[PDB]
Amino acid sequence: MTEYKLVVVGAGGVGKSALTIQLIQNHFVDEYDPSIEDSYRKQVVIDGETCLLDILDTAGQEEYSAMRDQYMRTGEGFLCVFAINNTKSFEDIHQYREQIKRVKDSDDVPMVLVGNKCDLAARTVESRQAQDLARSYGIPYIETSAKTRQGVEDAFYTLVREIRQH
Ligand SMILES: Nc1nc2c(ncn2[C@@H]2O[C@H](COP(=O)(O)OP(=O)(O)NP(=O)(O)O)[C@@H](O)[C@H]2O)c(=O)[nH]1
Ligand SMILES: O=[N+]([O-])c1ccc(NNC(=S)Nc2ccc(F)cc2)c([N+](=O)[O-])c1
Ligand SMILES: [Mg+2]
Repeated sequence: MTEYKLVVVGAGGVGKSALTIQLIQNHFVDEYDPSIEDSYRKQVVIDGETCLLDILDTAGQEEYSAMRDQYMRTGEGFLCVFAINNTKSFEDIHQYREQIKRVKDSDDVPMVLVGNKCDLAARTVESRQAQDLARSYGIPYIETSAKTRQGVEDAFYTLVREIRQH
């Protein structure tokens, strides 16, 4: 078993927290203990190798950059999740990556680009806009929904495959 520190990033209101709990308990965030590190570690078997999946969910808002620089250096990979319905979130995914490359000191880092909010009926950033961006970064692009719960784990599982290969 290996400790996999998956750094979940998005913007603050994309649904990263909701998508996280899904891979943990597979339930919609109804009751939790805030004012602390919303991280959850689960044991799974990926690539024929049982390992731990420590999912760290930082705070999208509030001042705490000092915490970020630490999470990037403590995490083995980063997950970029944004809501297609929110064109603003799509922008954060760009500046967010700039931080990973800096801390990691490399343009090619193990990460994944997931598109939360796929069940909604008001998509602003079509998958094409996200695909052209992810494909340009050399990372995979997956779509999930924290509400309907579609391919939620499929997105996370991608991270493990990224780190393993990178
Ligand atoms: N319809 C839909 N709603 C979502 C999805 N993901 C998150 N939401 C909801 O949209 C709202 C986002 O709230 P926001 O403050 O941005 O997230 P937060 O800071 O974690 N607070 P909360 O835990 O309530 O989300 C919440 O009700 C959240 O549960 C999604 O994929 N689809
Ligand atoms: O940059 N900071 O302000 C800062 C950095 C690190 C730490 N603690 N050290 C660590 S390893 N914290 C930590 C480490 C791993 C996690 F998943 C969550 C938190 C702390 N801290 O207050 O314990 C603060
Ligand atoms: Mg939440």
